[PDB]
Parts: sequence; C-alpha cells; structure tokens
Amino acid sequence: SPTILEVSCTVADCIYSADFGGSLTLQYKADREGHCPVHSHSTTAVLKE
Amino acid sequence: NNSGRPLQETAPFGCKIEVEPLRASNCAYGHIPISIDIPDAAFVRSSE
Ligand SMILES: *[C@@H]1O[C@H](CO)[C@@H](O)[C@H](O)[C@H]1NC(C)=O
Repeated sequence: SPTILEVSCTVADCIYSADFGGSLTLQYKADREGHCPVHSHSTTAVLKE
Repeated sequence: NNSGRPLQETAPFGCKIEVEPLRASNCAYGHIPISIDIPDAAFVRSSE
C-alpha cells in the first residue's frame, strides 16, 4: 500500500445536512502511485468516497 | 419674452425632460429597495 508522507485536510463550505453537503480537500505527498481507502473516523460525519 | 429657461436646463438631479408622454428620464436621486426571486436552476451546489 502507498505510504502518505504528509497529508493536510482543508475543508470549505460545510453544510450539515442529509445530503453530502461538505467537501474537504486532502493535500498529500506520498511515495508511490496507488489506491488508498479514505475514511472518516467519526460517527457524526460520513465520507461519500 | 419672460419664459425663463425650460426644465431641460433647470431640473435637479441631472435628468432630461421629454414631451410625448411628458417624462423625466434618468433622474439619479434616491435609493431603490429591490427583491429578486432567483430560480434554483441558477444555483449550483458547492461540490461542483
Ligand atoms: C421680449 O423678451 C426679451 C427677453 O427678455 C426682452 O428683453 C425684450 O424687451 C422683449 N421685447 C422685445 C420687443 O423683444
């Protein structure tokens, strides 16, 4: 699995709603091209992807 | 003799007088409150 050397989450225009109303961008500098599972570790916010 | 000068050259707020319906055109004097009901088709979601 590719290793994320550093990651930064910046989130703008969040709306708490039934629909996916929030959007966050992760900036990353990993070492190898590949697929990562993205997850939200809270019971209050759920990721679409 | 003593008509003075017409309202085309005397009227305040710099607006010009016409005579076919007798209207004062382009008077810049006050503030207009305005309310717009923009349709939802114009709005796009924050994702896009
Ligand atoms: C007509 O009006 C003018 C404009 O003031 C005035 O000076 C003049 O005496 C009047 N009479 C004639 C005959 O021009």
